[PDB]
Amino acid sequence: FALAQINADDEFIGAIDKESAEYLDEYATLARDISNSLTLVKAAFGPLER
Amino acid sequence: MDVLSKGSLKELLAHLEKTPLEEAISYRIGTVPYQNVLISRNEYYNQLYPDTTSLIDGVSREGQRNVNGLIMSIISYVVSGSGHYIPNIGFMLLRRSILDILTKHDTGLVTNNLNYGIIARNLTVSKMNCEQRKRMLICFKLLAYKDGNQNDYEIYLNQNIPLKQIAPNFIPGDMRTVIHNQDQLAIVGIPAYRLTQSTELSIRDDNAKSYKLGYVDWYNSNSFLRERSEFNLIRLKDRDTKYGKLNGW
Amino acid sequence: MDVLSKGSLKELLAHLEKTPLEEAISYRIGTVPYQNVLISRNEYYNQLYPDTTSLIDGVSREGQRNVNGLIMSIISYVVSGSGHYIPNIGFMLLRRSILDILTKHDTGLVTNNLNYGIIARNLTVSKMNCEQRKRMLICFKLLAYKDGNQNDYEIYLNQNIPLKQIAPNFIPGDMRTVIHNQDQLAIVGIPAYRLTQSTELSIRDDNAKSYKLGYVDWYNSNSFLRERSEFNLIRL
Amino acid sequence: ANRATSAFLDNPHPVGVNYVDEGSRQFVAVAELLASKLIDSSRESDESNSDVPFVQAYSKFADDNPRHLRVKTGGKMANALTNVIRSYYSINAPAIVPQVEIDRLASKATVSGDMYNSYAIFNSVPIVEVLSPARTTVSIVGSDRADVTMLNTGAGAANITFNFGQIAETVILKGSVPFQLARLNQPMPAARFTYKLRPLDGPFIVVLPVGNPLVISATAATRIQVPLAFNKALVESGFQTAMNDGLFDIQNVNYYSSFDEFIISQYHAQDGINRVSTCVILGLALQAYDQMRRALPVRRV
Amino acid sequence: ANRATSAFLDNPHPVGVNYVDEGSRQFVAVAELLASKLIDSSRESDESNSDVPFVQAYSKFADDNPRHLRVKTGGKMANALTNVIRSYYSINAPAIVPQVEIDRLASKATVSGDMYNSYAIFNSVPIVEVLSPARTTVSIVGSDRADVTMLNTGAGAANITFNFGQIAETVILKGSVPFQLARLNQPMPAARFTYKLRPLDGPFIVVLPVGNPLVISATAATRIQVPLAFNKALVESGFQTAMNDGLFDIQNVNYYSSFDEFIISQYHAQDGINRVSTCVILGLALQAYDQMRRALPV
Amino acid sequence: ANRATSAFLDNPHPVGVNYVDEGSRQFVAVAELLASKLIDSSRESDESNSDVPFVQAYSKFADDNPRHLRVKTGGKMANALTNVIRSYYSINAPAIVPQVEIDRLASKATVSGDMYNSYAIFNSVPIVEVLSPARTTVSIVGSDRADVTMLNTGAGAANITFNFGQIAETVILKGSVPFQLARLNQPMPAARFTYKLRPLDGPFIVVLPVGNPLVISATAATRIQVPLAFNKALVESGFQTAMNDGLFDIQNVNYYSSFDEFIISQYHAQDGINRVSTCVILGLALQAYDQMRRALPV
Repeated sequence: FALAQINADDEFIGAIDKESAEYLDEYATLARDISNSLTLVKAAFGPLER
Repeated sequence: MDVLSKGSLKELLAHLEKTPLEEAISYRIGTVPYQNVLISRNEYYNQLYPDTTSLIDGVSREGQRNVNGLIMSIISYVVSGSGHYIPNIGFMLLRRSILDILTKHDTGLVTNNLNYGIIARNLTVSKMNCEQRKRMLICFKLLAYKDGNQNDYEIYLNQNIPLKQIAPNFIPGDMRTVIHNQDQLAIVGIPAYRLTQSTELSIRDDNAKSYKLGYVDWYNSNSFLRERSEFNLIRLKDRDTKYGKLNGW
Repeated sequence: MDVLSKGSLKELLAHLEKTPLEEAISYRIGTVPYQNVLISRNEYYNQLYPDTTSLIDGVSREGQRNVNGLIMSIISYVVSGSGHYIPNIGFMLLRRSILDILTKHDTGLVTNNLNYGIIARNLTVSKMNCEQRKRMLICFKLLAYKDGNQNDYEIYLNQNIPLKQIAPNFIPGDMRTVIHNQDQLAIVGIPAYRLTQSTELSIRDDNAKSYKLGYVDWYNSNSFLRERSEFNLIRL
Repeated sequence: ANRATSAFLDNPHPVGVNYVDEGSRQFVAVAELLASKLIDSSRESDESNSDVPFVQAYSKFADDNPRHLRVKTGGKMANALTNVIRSYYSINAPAIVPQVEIDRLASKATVSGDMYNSYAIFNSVPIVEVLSPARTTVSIVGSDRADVTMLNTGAGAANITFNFGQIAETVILKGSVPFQLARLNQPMPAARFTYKLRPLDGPFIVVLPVGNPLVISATAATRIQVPLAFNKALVESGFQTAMNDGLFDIQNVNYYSSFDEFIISQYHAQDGINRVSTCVILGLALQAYDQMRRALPVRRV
Repeated sequence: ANRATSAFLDNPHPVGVNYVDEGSRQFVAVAELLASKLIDSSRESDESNSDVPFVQAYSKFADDNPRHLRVKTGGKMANALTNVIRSYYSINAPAIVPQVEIDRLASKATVSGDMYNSYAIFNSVPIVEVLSPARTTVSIVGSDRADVTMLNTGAGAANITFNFGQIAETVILKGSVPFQLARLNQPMPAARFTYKLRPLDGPFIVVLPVGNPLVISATAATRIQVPLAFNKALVESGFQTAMNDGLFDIQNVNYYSSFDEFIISQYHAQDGINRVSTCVILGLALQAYDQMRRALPV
Repeated sequence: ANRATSAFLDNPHPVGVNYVDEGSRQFVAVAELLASKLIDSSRESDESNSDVPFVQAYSKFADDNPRHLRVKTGGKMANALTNVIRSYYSINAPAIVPQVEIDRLASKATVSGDMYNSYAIFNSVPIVEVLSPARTTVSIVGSDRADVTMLNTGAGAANITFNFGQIAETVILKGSVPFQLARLNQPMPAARFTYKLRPLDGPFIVVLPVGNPLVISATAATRIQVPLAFNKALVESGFQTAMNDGLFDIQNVNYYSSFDEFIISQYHAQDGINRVSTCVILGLALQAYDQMRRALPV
């Protein structure tokens, strides 16, 4: 009944959404950090025994 | 698909109670059961792929009109998901449940002369997997108890050592044995491994993967029943209860 | 690479003045031309691909030590970027630039008694494109005017109508014709957008494509590597 | 005495009796519609220099996003379509496609499996028999345009009976020289170059004078009900592709030079009304096969 | 022994060796794309009662505005398209259009020059040779449907050897009357109307009985890799127009009824795989030529 | 007419039709990957002085910690791998392993069971039949290198027919003395030591002169699609271990000297294409069996 209207016009520059494009890109940096951290811990600590 | 998703003996036996015999019949012409054919598998080879058709498949096949064919079509339904083409069965039989056909004397079918070795060869047993063989042994045991040929069931089991080891342990007349069974009889289900959409070579394998991928789609469809989220919406008859019992037994 | 990049008559003639005859010829034996061979093109066909080796393939081939072999080597260098294997040319001719061999009498080489029809047949003029045809005719005109054989050059052009249409418009002795010439002779060059790193069917087409693809990298990374060798040395 | 018949009309092999239901026809119609998008998307991808339209269309057709190394062939939809095509051609075909797969594939698009929406014209000349007298020689060559060369060595003029069947609608006859032709027990008209005949009128008698041979060229037009998506050009190409790939190499089957000759031959047989319905579904399936294989080439030379 | 061969397979003239690189192939693809837009724009101009759509399409194709007093040749693209067609047919063609013109015209649109992403079926029947004994007369008529007429005047039955080459994929062989045909060193089967054969598995022998002549009709199909935009209907129309327009009037060349005969004849040369790619590019150029000339008649 | 055949090509027994689905193929690939790490753990145990690398890898493989009390067997994975191998060899062998266990074992690693992403070269020489006249004696010996010894005792020279099948890609023939081999209906070539043949072309005729015996050595190469993790050296070692361990001891089967002979024999059956796929999966399992049993011998 009270359905608001979403404009979302100023978000797009032509057919490109800058905020969405930039937000997707920072996951590539996160992927690099995950592999870097995992390998460094494996080399520093080796097999773990409890 | 629904029959192949039954994991426990209780769930499978309950499904055979609800399902009428008409679902075991196919009404489609199919082709001859045993025939060497050349099939097309273009994902792997350019040359046509040789294979042999069998009764245990997801497709209709021609079946004999006698009681032997009717029993075989029931077993093929349980282990493969599709039955056979047996023309002009009376309406009385078609409305009866599968369990009633296998475990009741009210139906006019005579099964006393059934030979388990011949049936196991026709419904090729060297080709079935472990879960399919367990389902077949359930059907054989139900027929033996209704017929009184429990000794013939034991002699057959003693002639085949691997079948005796994996033979399900239950009494067709006691429900307490069914509840205690821990056997797993799910041909199709949610796969722990990664399941892709690629084709398979053999007719049995390609047909089985069609059921496997179909169940996953059926799992995520709206027809699937989620107990943990909609248990109050279920009818009292179909709700999961500890005291649920089969008719008689 | 440098010779194929020149796109004007002025630039081509200037380059030939600065380039010794050593660059035209090669020291690799190669293979005999005019051979029906089967080569491997796995991009397209599983079977081997037929082709015929020629002097304009871009790969060194064996050549004779007569005057014709030296001229054919020069023309191949201009149109394909690689010359032929002429054994033991001698230091006297190697130091001379290509233009002096073509347009001077001090080289000690008798370039008269040269048949342009025979040379054109050996160079497979029917297989070369417009730019390669234009470059070949430039060499012919320079040779003809130096030896006073302008009539034989005109006779050759009359017999070959397709070559007469695209004949160069310069006169070897006049500088005004060179500066005002508007011919385009660039086989390779930096292209707008890019070109796919894919093979071609013919020996000539694939070798020509390898020159175009490597021109961009050669353009950027040649000045320093050449300078390192050029420093502390005397030019031939 | 002597009897001559067309080569392509002899011994039509039985066709398949499977995948002829409403659900199966929807599967064939969906395959044709999605294969058409596959070709169109590939053309658009080339123009726009991006594989997104093709990847998006292939995902709908094959229910998977392709990997770089794995060859793209169409997945389950291609596998089902190829085997169903074999089942239509002959009874001996295995027919090994489950009903669950057919139902799932038919649900991809909202299209109807209507094989009687429109018609098509099939120009293959049926000559059931040409009966000739003892001293005359008759040879029948060709299917799209049948050239009947008849030579009268006998002493007098001979009468040769033509039987074009009853399925064809219009048959046009042309001769090297003007000739005489009329229906059974009817006056012979003047010699004319061209005759327009209704094949249902009856056996036709032609007069062969003594001397130079007379060659009669024949052309026929038959109208058969086909879906509105039917395209004869695409069906013929798919028929050739299926024949070359070896989908029709079944034992005890007849091989035809065109889908035109196939559908007419099955029409000119007992229970031919039922055979044509199956052959029409095979035609649309072959149309889907051609579009899908052209967009996804596998064979290399 | 007598030898009979197909007319269209005799002496295939060498094809041109120019304008087959990646840059030139992109030019042909661009020409086809722009020609298609030219035809579409003219139809839209007729429908909407405005010349605006046609002006835009002609401006891109010809790099100039249409004028009422001037004639619509098609611009420099029309001249280049005609010249490349001439060079493709024969190696004796001038091949005059420079590279700078080819590159400048390929940059108008962005289409890949791939010529191997699809295939087409060409229904021409290659009959390399039909060896016949004495007293037996063999005649081969036709290319799309080859009718072979044989009769023997000798006392006994004769053996006729058929060679269909090694390029065609399948050959369907229909006779007027049932006849026996078998491969070399194989038993002869019962007489039957039709035969399906792979031309690769050696020569075939047909038993010819004494009496009435036996007429055998042949149909073949061959798959050749072609671009996606290939259209046999348009290519065949362009082939006839170019022949009518004198684009193929070059000395020491052969002429063919249709394009499929041309592509199969060049395929069956000593090294035919060389010419198939050049012939395929010629086909796409003819498709562009047909669309452009129908929109801009001269 | 005397007909001589290779010993290993006769009576190929049926192979199992189980554990060939996607889930089962992933199980075998997981077993190969985890058995490889088990072997490598021994070397990583030597660089240090601890057994933690081996204990860590065993727990992943066997779902249980190693104990000094009992002999390290391999846990549930060892039993599954052993039983699956038996089902591959013969159709009479039971399919004991449940699919639920296989699915659980397949989730240990994230490998994909694609068995058609590479190829391998198999050197077994298929000689289907060697046909000789009455006076000649022909003996075929060996599989990897076929030594065919032929002696002619008649007055005149003899023609011997060689049939190498229709599966092998290339066959190289080397004779003790120069000999003449030509295909059927082709002129005899001069005497040469070495002949290179493509088996698909046709049967070959060999001329046997009267006198000293002639011995021909044949070597064949066949390409069969295999997984990328295929190691022919490891597969052959596992085959010998499985044969010694009694995994193949089952009634109504045929025994072979090497996996080279086994796969070629199955390929040359009536419907050998479907057998090769199962045989390849057996080889990958045998490769895992070799690595695992060497680390954990019983």
